[PDB]
Amino acid sequence: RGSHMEDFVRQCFNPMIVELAEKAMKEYGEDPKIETNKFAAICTHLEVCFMYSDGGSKHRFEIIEGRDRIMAWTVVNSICNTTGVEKPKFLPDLYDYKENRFIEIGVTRREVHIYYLEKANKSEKTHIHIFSFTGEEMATKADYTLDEESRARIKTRLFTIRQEMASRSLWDSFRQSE
Ligand SMILES: O=C1CCCN1CC[C@H](C[C@@H](C[C@@H](CCN1CCCC1=O)N1CCCC1=O)N1CCCC1=O)N1C=CCC1=O
Ligand SMILES: O=C(NCCS(=O)(=O)c1ccccc1)c1nc([C@@H]2CCCN2C(=O)c2c(Cl)cncc2Cl)[nH]c(=O)c1O
Ligand SMILES: [Mn+2]
Ligand SMILES: [Mn+2]
Repeated sequence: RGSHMEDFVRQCFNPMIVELAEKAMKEYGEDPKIETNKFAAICTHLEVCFMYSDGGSKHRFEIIEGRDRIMAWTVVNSICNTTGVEKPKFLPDLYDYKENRFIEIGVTRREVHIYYLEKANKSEKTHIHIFSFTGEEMATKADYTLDEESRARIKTRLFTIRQEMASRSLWDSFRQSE
């Protein structure tokens, strides 16, 4: 059963993002051919995590998202046992070597405030940064980490994904899926 959303994902995101999203869904026991909206969301989150890590200086961020669970956790302990930060309960997405904190990246299609709150309850010390498909963002203590231009490019890319879906009439199904 092959959907339009699946072919759009593979044409919209680069093959390394796609393959990484596929590996993650197989690990949760989910199928990219069926839960195709979640497939698209995971790719999007992945690309945002990678654009974010590219926004700073050369080796400012450690990328924790996109690894297998065991290795991601191994890099968390090394960071913790080197910096003195406490171990998060849940796997974060990045580590900021400059500000010395873990970052949880969020990408939501609903209002930014609602999603921020839910993500907080699911780690007090981990910094949180949410991006919307409409162009909004909210970060912990109003500290947005990156400069304006790096965040702006992420928001542009998110709004382009939104248009590409709507042009194909997959947006509304994608928006009401979350
Ligand atoms: O430069 C570009 C333009 C678009 C594609 N691309 C590759 C560079 C990175 C991905 C990552 C990929 C990679 C880094 C290289 N490694 C190390 C482990 C195995 C592997 O693939 N991963 C995968 C998950 C953990 C991690 O860091 N990056 C960031 C560093 C260079 C690179 O390829 N990136 C940044 C923009 C989107 C994107 O994919
Ligand atoms: O890393 C993550 N999960 C594994 C580590 S965790 O400790 O289980 C973990 C669990 C929740 C939050 C953070 C870490 C992670 N998960 C989510 C959501 C909720 C859980 C399932 N889920 C997804 O399948 C998903 C989605 Cl909806 C969008 N984009 C990527 C992914 Cl994976 N949202 C993220 O923002 C994210 O970073
Ligand atoms: Mn993650
Ligand atoms: Mn995340």
